[PDB]
Amino acid sequence: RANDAPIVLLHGFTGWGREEMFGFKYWGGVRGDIEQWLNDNGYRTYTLAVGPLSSNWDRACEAYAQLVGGTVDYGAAHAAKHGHARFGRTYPGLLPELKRGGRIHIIAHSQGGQTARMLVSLLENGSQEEREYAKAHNVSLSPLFEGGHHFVLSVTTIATPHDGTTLVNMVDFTDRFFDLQKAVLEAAAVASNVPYTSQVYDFKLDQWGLRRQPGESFDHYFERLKRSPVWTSTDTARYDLSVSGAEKLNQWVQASPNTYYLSFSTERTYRGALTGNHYPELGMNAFSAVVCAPFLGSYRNPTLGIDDRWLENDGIVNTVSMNGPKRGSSDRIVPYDGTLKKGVWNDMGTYNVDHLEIIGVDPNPSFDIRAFYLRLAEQLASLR
Amino acid sequence: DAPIVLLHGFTGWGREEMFGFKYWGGVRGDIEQWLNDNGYRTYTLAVGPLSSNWDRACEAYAQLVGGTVDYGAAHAAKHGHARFGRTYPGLLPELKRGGRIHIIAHSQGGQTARMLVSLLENGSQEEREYAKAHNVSLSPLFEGGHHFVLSVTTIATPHDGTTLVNMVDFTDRFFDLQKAVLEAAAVASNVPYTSQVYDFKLDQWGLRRQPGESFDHYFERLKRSPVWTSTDTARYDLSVSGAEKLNQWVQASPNTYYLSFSTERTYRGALTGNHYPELGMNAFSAVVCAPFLGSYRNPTLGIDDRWLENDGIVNTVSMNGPKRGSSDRIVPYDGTLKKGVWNDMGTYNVDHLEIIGVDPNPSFDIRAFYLRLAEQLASLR
Ligand SMILES: [Ca+2]
Ligand SMILES: [Ca+2]
Ligand SMILES: [Zn+2]
Ligand SMILES: [Zn+2]
Repeated sequence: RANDAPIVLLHGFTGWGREEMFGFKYWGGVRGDIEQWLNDNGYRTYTLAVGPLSSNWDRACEAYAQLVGGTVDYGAAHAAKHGHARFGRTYPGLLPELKRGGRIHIIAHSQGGQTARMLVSLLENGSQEEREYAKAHNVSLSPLFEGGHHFVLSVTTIATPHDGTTLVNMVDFTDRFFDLQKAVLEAAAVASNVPYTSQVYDFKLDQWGLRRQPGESFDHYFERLKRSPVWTSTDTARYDLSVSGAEKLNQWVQASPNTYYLSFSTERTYRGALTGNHYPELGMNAFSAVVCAPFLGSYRNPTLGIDDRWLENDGIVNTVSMNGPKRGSSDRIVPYDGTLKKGVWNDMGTYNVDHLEIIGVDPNPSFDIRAFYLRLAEQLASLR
Repeated sequence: DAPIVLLHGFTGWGREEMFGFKYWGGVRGDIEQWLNDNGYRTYTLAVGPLSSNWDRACEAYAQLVGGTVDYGAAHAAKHGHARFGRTYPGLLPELKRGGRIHIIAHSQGGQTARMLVSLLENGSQEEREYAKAHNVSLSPLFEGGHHFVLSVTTIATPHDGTTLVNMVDFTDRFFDLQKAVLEAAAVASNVPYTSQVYDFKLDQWGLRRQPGESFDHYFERLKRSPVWTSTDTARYDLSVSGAEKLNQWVQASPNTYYLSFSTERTYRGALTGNHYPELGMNAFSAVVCAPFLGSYRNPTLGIDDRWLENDGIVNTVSMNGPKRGSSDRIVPYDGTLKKGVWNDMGTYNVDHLEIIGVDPNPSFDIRAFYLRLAEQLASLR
């Protein structure tokens, strides 16, 4: 121990706030509540809750405002390009002292990892698209695009598609993605064919002008979300989750030399005897084992360099993708030797735990979830 | 300030259940949400609807302070169900060490909230003696000298029982009520649901709805089960003679403020004295219950004309405070809340289900009723 910085949890393409999903936690699922375990052991922990289906850009902006307070500013240039509100919601700020000079650790799961890397990237460097635009059109700029804000001491990514996931290429992907979404609903005891009055699981699509209406089931809403810009356009989680889009992301989102990056990879498959294809183990969450993993560990594509190294998977994301960014990237990934190195991806290795088990959404009695996150917190509680 | 704790009666369910249709607010919205947004620390219990006040008190205790539910070795030995129940994390563990709550209970809730105070305050000697005799642990609930309640508020509670239990076709009609309350949340009693929807919380009895089993079919099994056929049921405590037996040992503590809201939705016939439901009474009570409630006499039981004014569910005279087998004192509201007695807050022109929003009533300002009560309860902290 000798940094005191809070931990900040960050979900992926599925995820909600503490008040949401009737208290059923993204971080902990059926195992309990990970934020609470940490706080009770004296690691101060806060939870971010951004647009699950939105782009990493949108989510970083949302994430910044949630962190220091204010209205979400997606950028005038960006807003004009993609045709959506410049301005979002207002947040009181979890840590407004961070302007004056605190520090955070981000712990991020799934696509959260991409959004954490880009939050840090934008914090340090800004965007010269938004800078040039603002002076061109004589409007204001969110401090997020100025640069010189260095306040993230660590990004820890867990089961993140740094190079993408190959699931995106699946033939029925659009439909099966929203079935994943409905599965995670069921996991939380929430049904998709009933008009919940309460918002329950808010997708936070204020920018796009999309909300679930009174008397609208999730099935219906998702059926509308499929035909919408949040599934259709460039500016989406779907896009940044494909192998090509992660590629574009990687090309501009580099590791801050002032941040400690950590990666945890996941696996819940075994190699074939005569092939190299991967197959889901007994105990992989039902939805992934049936719908997703067969494709994930058989899909080969010589054009995109998708060979045997991509087949091992955690039921959702190709395991090789979680090391750190590689495709389109300059960053350096090193195996964990004992001392966590700065400005580089410290590969903490691979765990026999599926995309939903590591967060607790699917059970795994063999995997001690509490010990994994408490072990992590203490690694993070060592310093610069 | 003291947090506020909402407690349902012989029907009720936690916030996640009934697809988010709230027992406390029904069609009118979310009473607990209203109390939090107006800045009253407010929580919601979901104990077993059909279970006895003893059981549901033991559960409420564990939901509050944390732990695994212990029904008492003597109690369990005596009725033939599991001693230990669900393990809860706890809403307000601070109650063991300094804290305080305001209980607001509806319908049978008010029996439960009182039996919860009496147990905290004086324990149970029976369990205490049984523990010496059989080498078993005792729950803190049965020790005595815990006194963290502060206020109990009963809205429409059958403190002297309801006369409805005496109905000839009660078993079948009670569960029809249960399934009308299902229908008010847009839940169907014939749909073979897979989601839990409404957990009757009968672990101790070893009873559970089977997936793909309708409430129709489940409720048939429940009627033939010990949570309907035993002495240890909501049904027996709901009885006039079961309430009396409760009242004989569940006193009012000097250390707590009790508040009673009575409720009426009937008009008196000029000749007979019988009572008939007002227009706009929830259709089910109007048809199925109030005519009986309004006409049922039995002078062995002491069921006078006095008993005929009703809620639709409960007899109005049963609601101001325990009396049959009670020494609890009952004063009508003099402007200032007295301690260790029932403060009778009057009678309101609202159904048993309307008073919690499960059935419409435009002329009833339900949001203003409960906000008002909150202050009254905060005139204390
Ligand atoms: Ca599993
Ligand atoms: Ca009505
Ligand atoms: Zn955008
Ligand atoms: Zn019992």
